[PDB]
Amino acid sequence: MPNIPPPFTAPYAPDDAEIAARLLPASHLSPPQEARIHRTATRLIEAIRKRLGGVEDM
Amino acid sequence: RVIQPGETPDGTIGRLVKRLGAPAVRTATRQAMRLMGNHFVLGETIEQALERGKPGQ
Repeated sequence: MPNIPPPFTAPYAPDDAEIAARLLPASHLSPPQEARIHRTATRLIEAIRKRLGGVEDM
Repeated sequence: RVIQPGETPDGTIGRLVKRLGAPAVRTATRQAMRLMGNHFVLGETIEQALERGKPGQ
């Protein structure tokens, strides 16, 4: 029911700093969020570093 | 003993675990075991080493 959007036409190459100015604050996470992330990610990498692998290994 | 979780990784092994992860350290330890078992003739006493390194050959 809403309108079909106009043809896509966002600016091609805007300034990185202006984008970083919005992305940096918004990426903030509480200590318990970061702690879960840290643990999950550490476990995944430990598993990665444990087969016969990939192109990268070759 | 009983190992409590969340232990700060210290020592040569702890620092190794923080760097490579516990699974790689286990894998590195098993390789060290093949090296120690194949390339050294060892015992608590010389009699045990010598018995171990025996081959009428």
